[PDB]
Amino acid sequence: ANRTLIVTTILEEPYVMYRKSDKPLYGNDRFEGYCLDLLKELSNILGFLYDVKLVPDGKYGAQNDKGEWNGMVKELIDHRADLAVAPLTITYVREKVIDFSKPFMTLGISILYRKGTPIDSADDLAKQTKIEYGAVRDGSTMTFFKKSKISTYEKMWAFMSSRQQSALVKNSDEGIQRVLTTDYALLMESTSIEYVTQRNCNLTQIGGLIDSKGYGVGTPIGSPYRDKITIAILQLQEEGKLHMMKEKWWRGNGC
Amino acid sequence: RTLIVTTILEEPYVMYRKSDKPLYGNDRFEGYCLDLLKELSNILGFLYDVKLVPDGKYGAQNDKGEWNGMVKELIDHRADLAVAPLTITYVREKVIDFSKPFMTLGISILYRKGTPIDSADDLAKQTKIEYGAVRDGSTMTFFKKSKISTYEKMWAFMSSRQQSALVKNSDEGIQRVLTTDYALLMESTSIEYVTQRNCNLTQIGGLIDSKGYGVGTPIGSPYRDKITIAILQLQEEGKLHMMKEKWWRGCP
Ligand SMILES: CCC[C@@H]1CN[C@H](C(=O)O)[C@H]1c1cccc(C(=O)O)c1
Ligand SMILES: CCC[C@@H]1CN[C@H](C(=O)O)[C@H]1c1cccc(C(=O)O)c1
Ligand SMILES: [Cl-]
Ligand SMILES: [Cl-]
Ligand SMILES: [Cl-]
Ligand SMILES: [Cl-]
Repeated sequence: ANRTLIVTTILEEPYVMYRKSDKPLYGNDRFEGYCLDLLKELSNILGFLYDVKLVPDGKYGAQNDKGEWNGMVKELIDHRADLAVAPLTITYVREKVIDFSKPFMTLGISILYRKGTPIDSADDLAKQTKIEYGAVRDGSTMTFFKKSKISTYEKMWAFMSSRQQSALVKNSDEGIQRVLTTDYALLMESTSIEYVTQRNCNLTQIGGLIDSKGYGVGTPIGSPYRDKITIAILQLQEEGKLHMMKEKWWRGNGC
Repeated sequence: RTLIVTTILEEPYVMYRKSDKPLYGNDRFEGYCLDLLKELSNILGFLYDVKLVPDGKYGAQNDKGEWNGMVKELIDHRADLAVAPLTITYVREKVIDFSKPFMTLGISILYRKGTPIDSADDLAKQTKIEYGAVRDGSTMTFFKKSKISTYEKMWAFMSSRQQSALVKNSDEGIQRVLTTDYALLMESTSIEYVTQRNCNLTQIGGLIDSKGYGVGTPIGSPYRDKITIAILQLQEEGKLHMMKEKWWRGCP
């Protein structure tokens, strides 16, 4: 009797969302989105049953000063989940404590800002002070700036952290609202930017990607599923299914 | 002990260093992958001996299912590591353990500048301009199996007339582009390398799929995860990007 895998995930549009329904929904049927479609495709290739559970603390995964982890990462470390199927960024510190699959998405930091401005790059942002710019506090983008030894990015981190980190935002949602309302440019993961620009015709991605990273399925260290999940991901990649899935959930109504 | 690294001669990843005197050992070679190997060695603290794969192949299966190239060196435990632009594919990942990718890339089009061709679709709608790919390589496999209508049509063209539109390898493909009316579909890293050095040529459109290059290790290697963690370190330090710019920089 094959065991049902527990899948930890997080509410995050368009990866995982409650489905709209005129009757109560139960189990996996409660949810829809990119990561649900991904799960269905993985399950079809590998032949496993699964149980989607929202991570209780609603976090991706970071460690405090005591080395203790939270979020989906912690669920995996503690073996309360078999897989984390979510847009979990593959980072050095996370890869040390869990086994990531190969990336099902590749992306990077870029800029979300208004159209029709003199800004065309990170360097354009860096050499001025009138247009405020920043990032989500304590996220992947912030870490990149905090740790970069590139002159242009060091100067941007200095600006970002000045005035008691006023230029930083709490999370991606508040950042996007800030762009929409005030004169503010948001540095963030490009996936998030694409989703927004598809839906907000007055905003745009500026410059290219300034680094590179992927999203991977998380599994516990020593997981017997990680290598199989990787091979399934590569199969979906080569057959063009990941690309199709991304387009399905990202594409807006046109601008 | 010293790790044996299998690799392959391929510009600008691995090249014989130019010298007025004989060179020996690792000092014989230079390129992006040697720079990568240096950085990995610095982080993980291993010594290494670089050895060109005898058959000068990346890794594919013959009709009897036998593997060749760097992949085979790994399967047979004749090398600890493959540090080369080894494309992470479904069939290869089944028989060796790949690191996370140190480069991400995709299929694109190499062609002459200034033409009305702007996408694969523009090629597929016509037959005057020949187009194809390297026979039996990664690009071909994508077309061979795609169920996108436009790519299905292109594969039928490529495979027609005794595969006249296919080429033996990337180098001959590139020559075919420079001398005749021919568009080559291939890995974008190769296209970027060429177009930095030949202002006659350009990339058409964007990437029509996605894939990475990974360090290869034999299945079960304890180095795979350590190498992956080192790659993520270099990625986050911005070092991989730096190394790419160094070796690719050379047109309007
Ligand atoms: C909307 C997608 C959330 C993304 C999905 N991947 C990131 C993660 O795995 O932690 C989330 C994250 C958290 C906080 C800040 C950023 C950022 O872009 O600078 C990203
Ligand atoms: C110049 C670098 C050779 C690349 C490096 N990565 C590929 C590999 O690992 O097999 C090589 C390869 C072999 C045959 C055809 C193609 C293609 O682009 O369609 C690529
Ligand atoms: Cl739940
Ligand atoms: Cl991996
Ligand atoms: Cl040699
Ligand atoms: Cl091959």
